[PDB]
Amino acid sequence: EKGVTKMNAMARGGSRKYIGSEKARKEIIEVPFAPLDGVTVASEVEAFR
Amino acid sequence: EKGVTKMNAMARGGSRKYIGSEKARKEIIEVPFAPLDGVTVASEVEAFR
Amino acid sequence: QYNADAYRRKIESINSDAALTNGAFNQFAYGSQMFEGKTLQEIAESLKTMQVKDSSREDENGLIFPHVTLQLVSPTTPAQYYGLIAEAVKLGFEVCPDWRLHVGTGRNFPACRLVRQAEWYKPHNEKLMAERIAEAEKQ
Amino acid sequence: QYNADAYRRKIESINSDAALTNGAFNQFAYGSQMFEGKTLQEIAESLKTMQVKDSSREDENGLIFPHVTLQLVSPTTPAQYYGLIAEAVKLGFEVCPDWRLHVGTGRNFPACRLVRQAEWYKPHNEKLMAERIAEAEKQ
Amino acid sequence: GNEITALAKNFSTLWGVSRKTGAINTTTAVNPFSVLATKRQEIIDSMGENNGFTSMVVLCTTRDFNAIVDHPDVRAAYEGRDGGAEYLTRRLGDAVDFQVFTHKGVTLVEDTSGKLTDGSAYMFPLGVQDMFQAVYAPADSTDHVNTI
Amino acid sequence: QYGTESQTASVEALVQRKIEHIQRSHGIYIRDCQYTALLKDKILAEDEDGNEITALAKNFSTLWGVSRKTGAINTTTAVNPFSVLATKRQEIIDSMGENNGFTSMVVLCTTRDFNAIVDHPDVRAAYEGRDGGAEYLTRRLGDAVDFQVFTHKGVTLVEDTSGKLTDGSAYMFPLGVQDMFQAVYAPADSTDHVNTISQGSYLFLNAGENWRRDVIESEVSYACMVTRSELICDLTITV
Amino acid sequence: NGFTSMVVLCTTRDFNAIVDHPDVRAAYEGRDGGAEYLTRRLGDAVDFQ
Amino acid sequence: GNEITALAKNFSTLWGVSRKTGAINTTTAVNPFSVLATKRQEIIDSMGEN
Amino acid sequence: VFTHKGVTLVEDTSGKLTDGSAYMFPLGVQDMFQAVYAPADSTDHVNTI
Repeated sequence: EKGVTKMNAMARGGSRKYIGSEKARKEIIEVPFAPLDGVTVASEVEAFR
Repeated sequence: EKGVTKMNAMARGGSRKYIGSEKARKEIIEVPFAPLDGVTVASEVEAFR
Repeated sequence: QYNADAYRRKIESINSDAALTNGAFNQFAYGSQMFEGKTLQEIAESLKTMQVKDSSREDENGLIFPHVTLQLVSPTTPAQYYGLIAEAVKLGFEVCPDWRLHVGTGRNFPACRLVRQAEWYKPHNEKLMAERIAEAEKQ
Repeated sequence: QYNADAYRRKIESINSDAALTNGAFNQFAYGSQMFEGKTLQEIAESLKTMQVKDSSREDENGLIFPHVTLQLVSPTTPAQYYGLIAEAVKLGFEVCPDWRLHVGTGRNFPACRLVRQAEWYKPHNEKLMAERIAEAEKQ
Repeated sequence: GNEITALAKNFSTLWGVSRKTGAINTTTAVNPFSVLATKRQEIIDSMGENNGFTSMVVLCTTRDFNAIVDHPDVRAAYEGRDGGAEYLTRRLGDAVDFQVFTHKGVTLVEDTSGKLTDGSAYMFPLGVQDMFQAVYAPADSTDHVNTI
Repeated sequence: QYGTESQTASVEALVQRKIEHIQRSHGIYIRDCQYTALLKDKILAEDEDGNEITALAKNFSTLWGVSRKTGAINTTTAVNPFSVLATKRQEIIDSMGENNGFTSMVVLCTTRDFNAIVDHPDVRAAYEGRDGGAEYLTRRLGDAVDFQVFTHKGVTLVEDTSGKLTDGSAYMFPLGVQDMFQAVYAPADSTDHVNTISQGSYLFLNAGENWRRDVIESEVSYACMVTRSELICDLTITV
Repeated sequence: NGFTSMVVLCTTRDFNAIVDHPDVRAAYEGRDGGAEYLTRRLGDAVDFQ
Repeated sequence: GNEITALAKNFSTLWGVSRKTGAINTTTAVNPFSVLATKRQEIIDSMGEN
Repeated sequence: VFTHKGVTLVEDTSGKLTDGSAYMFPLGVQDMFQAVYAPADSTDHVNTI
């Protein structure tokens, strides 16, 4: 989003440094979990090669 | 029948890791055998060793 | 076989009224040999009422097709190629109105498909079909 | 300037008798807008006796040039392009016999150069030249 | 085979945006690329700040690709060029074999995987930063929890 | 901890991200400055609330006493839009003087305006009926971005898809004229970085000023300049 | 619906007789070398139609 | 005193749920508690098995 | 090379063919053209591949 790293402005030489942060759109979701564990090794070298 | 897609979403962490199928339609056949041994390795054609 | 629509339905489709709307039945008049020692008017007249030739697996000399396509080859100046198009249309040899039917032999891109006149094709086609059917029946 | 062969020799070369043999004096009739809401016969009639247009640094609307070149652009089906060529030649709009003069705008390769009729170009060109010379003299 | 609403979060609801629509009847005489360019312009108007993108692609199936290309307005254009080996995608990949066509600013791309329903194409810009993101979460073990 | 010496695994990633973010923001700022200079003829100076600082927002048409040309093209009307651009090409040509060395007549505009003008009845016959492509000098030189170029009658249209231009604003200006567009960087706001040649965009790591965190401080001082502002011809397009 | 194509495998006689039909003769004559992935992917190794 | 929309998240639009409403004017007549009772039944139906 | 009517002309510029001698023959027919190498003329290189 425009504004969070928007240095812009013109400030003033000597003081009043803009500490731009926060107010950023951010949603946290849960990553779906999908197992493909369906398997049954018979010998397969125990998959140990 | 009508679509096959493995690796579904599946819940994370402690959950059911389905490693086998229960409701399906399976068939068993015997795979034919076919040797072609017709050959005679000459004493010179034993460079395989 | 034995005139079982091989010369009754084939010729009917060759003359037809929708064979012009559809493709098929196209005769190619390329360059090189077609221009050796011939005038533009002479070539245009010869193009009209020009039956098919060899290498045609379908009907060999199967009468006069309703569409003749003249294209531009390497030994053909654009004066010659555009010469025939203007000369032919003068003697009533109008061009096909379907833009999809203006194609060449893949390469040699410039190709114009010219539709023959009805009198120059359909009477002769019908007469040839009747004669061929009679000759096949007399056997 | 002031009609010092700028309209006496220029128009003489525009009509001429060797301007057909040489190149130059070519009007381009591209596609897109030239086909919007017009029939083939209407477009062919409009092509005849069609004076020049803007962006011509030489003479702007400098009368009717002896050569009109119609080419194939992207928004133009081959039925439309070959439609004009057959329609125009029917009303006496013969094609240029010089193969070197059949060129387009570099790209859009298919281009046919059509030579206008003498009556449709030379009388009007002479009349316009005379009127322009008279108007320049009256100043 | 039923969607989990507790995990199938929609996209143009989570942020608060909405996709565009379109309609391309290749049987009609209107140029399909006119509509494609109009939607491209509408998409460009919706970027604004950075608006730096590599290309404008339209992901279509073989049937849709050939129906759009074989339009009377586009045929000649396709026959003359057909890409002419002067396309961004054809020069970037140069190994994958699929139909491409750049015309009026939008790059037609043919998807041959069977994942797209016929009569459904999706315009979207390539190169827009952080427009498409994906991530791999850790395992479901107590030793790979809080582990990269 | 200044791990740019033994930068084994994670330095070249976290550091790369940090600078790729900081310089991205500074580039956004600099693009804003350049576009404000070219479109509005003024130095971009603003307050936190977005109110222009008049002490620094020095206009360019008064700092040199020159006036931009102005024009208007209506696409709906029957007059050829390139005929208008042909005349105002000469108006800029005359004001160039006797040191004319321009490369191209850029008429940089927006996508909507580009499409509207190229779709004019007089223009489409040449845009569709030609546009040879890979022949325009700009297209051959760049060849690394998606922008439409149309060089008709000397005028070289260029569609701008960066979203910094409001619709109906075509800004015609020569390209390649020496010392017509100038830019300047300035040093930092430190006693160490005073009377020192500007090093571009600055960046510092402030640790001891606070205790709740450690602060990275970036400081860029930049200003563009259009000296010969009598050659830019702002236009208005109605569609 | 995961099908890539819809192939109709035939012989030389069948192919040459099914495409020379009047309703498809012109379409075959005016065809393009970019037919599909078959002529592209499997090209330069098998000379088929 | 201006809301930060990046932090002020409405609960209804957060949980994918909606809230109930009501409308009562006690100045005219009738017993307002009927609407309250109906809302009570709606809420307890919403809780259901609890 | 000129592939006309199935016939595939191939000009040979190796100078081993006398003029007016065109030799038509199928290509790819299995076990139609065969070649054989033989061992040397030494006692060491006899009964050796």
